[PDB]
Amino acid sequence: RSLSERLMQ
Amino acid sequence: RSLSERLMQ
Amino acid sequence: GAMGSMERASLIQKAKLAEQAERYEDMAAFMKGAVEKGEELSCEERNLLSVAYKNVVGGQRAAWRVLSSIEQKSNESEEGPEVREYREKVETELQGVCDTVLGLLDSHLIKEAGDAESRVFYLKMKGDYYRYLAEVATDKKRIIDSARSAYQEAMDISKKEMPPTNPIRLGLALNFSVFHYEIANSPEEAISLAKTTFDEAMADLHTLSEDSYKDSTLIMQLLRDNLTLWT
Amino acid sequence: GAMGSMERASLIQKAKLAEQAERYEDMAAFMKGAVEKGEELSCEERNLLSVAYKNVVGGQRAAWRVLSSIEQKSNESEEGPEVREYREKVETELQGVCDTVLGLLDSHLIKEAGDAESRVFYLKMKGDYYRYLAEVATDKKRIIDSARSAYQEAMDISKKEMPPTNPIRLGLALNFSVFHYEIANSPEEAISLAKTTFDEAMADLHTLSEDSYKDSTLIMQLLRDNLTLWT
Ligand SMILES: N=C(N)c1cc(-c2ccccc2)c(-c2cn(CCN)cn2)s1
Ligand SMILES: N=C(N)c1cc(-c2ccccc2)c(-c2cn(CCN)cn2)s1
Ligand SMILES: [Cl-]
Ligand SMILES: [Cl-]
Ligand SMILES: [Mg+2]
Ligand SMILES: [Mg+2]
Repeated sequence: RSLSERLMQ
Repeated sequence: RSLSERLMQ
Repeated sequence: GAMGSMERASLIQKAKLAEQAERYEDMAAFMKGAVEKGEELSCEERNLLSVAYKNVVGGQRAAWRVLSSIEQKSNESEEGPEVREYREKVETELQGVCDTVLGLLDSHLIKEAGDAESRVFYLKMKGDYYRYLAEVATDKKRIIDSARSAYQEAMDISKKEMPPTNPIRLGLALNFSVFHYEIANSPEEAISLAKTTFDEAMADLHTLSEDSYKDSTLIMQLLRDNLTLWT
Repeated sequence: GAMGSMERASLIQKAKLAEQAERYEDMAAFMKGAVEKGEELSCEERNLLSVAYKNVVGGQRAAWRVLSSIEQKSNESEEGPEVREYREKVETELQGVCDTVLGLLDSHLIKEAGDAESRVFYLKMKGDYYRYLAEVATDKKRIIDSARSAYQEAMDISKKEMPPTNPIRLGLALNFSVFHYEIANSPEEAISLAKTTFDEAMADLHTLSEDSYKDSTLIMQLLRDNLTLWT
């Protein structure tokens, strides 16, 4: 499954 | 912190 | 709203505490209460709002996918209504969260957002939550077009008003490319958008400080990872 | 109860689905509904009940510890009431979950449990949820004694009715040793109990099948890990 935008770590 | 009983995996 | 009696600043403080405690439903309730105070949100506050609801809906989406897979297996295979009922329960909850977020954007975050960094952020969010609705829709066509329309408006503003390395612009393009691949049955459009986004960002990295470079390249890596999966 | 209209078997099925979907609040609600049907629980059902509530209360305990640490740091240091208020909110929720579990045990799971494997399981659970109440209590003395009393009754039955390798007996002794170390300020009693439990189980392993050996030794490893931390 494609990767979407992640929250800033 | 002490380890307590775990759920069966 | 149950947060109507709490000060805006206290809601923001408690949202940050909830994040630290990994209490994302609480975090989302606090941030909804803050939005409902009627004032615009700062950059940090917009990201708190997104973190909270992304975590809530992310757990719902993961659960829905597990249950949908079990349901699909059961329909090949011995039967009862329970798997469908429980998948429907989780689905309805997920739709409710998406409707809540969309409602906050429509009342009245988007209409008051004039700067590119707020307006693009909220329009991207609108696309994202319509996309999550589309994932479970089966009706589906209009939900898909609502996601597309929000992403397209965000893209048009982002290309005019932000540099190609801006992290909101990058995250928008990333998520629109996921929309094309996973929702709109347009893998070629997904690949083209990811490639053009990556290449235009690469060419603008030289303008950035070390900290901005780290932020932008982290998102670019997701574009690259998807391109590797898609090709 | 909101689960009053659902069949017992459907509640159990949905609890298993909720577990697969990592939806532990739903799992706990389904299992509470199953308990409230008034029938005794099978071994598998008792473990579903425990898994569900252990996950719910475990998240609450982790959040409470984060917030309590922030609160303690703030009271050395610039101030507002928000950290205390939010710690109190999480605490009250946690107490509510513990009270719910204790209420199920008292109405009427324990009184109908006659076999050692059910009665020890439920009395251990009673000790555990009083222990979780004790973790946040500041009143504390009577809660501590309620945990102690439940664990002691469970221990007395377990020593008479179960072999030393029985996993319920082992988990009970493990958790009673944690009670002694972390709640009752009795580290020596904790160490003694863990040592005696481990050694008596070791000596009974020869009687077990391969699968029972794996189950018992897994729990014994936790006794050993605690002894390493405590000495
Ligand atoms: N408490 C959190 N999770 C977050 C806090 C912030 C933050 C925002 C502004 C100032 C200080 C912190 C976040 C942020 C920033 N951006 C944009 C650059 N990509 C994305 N997220 S996220
Ligand atoms: N769906 C789950 N999580 C669980 C299912 C079972 C289970 C119980 C009986 C039969 C088949 C499965 C569990 C179990 C068993 N015991 C006791 C041995 N230590 C501990 N837990 S746990
Ligand atoms: Cl259901
Ligand atoms: Cl609060
Ligand atoms: Mg005010
Ligand atoms: Mg019936």
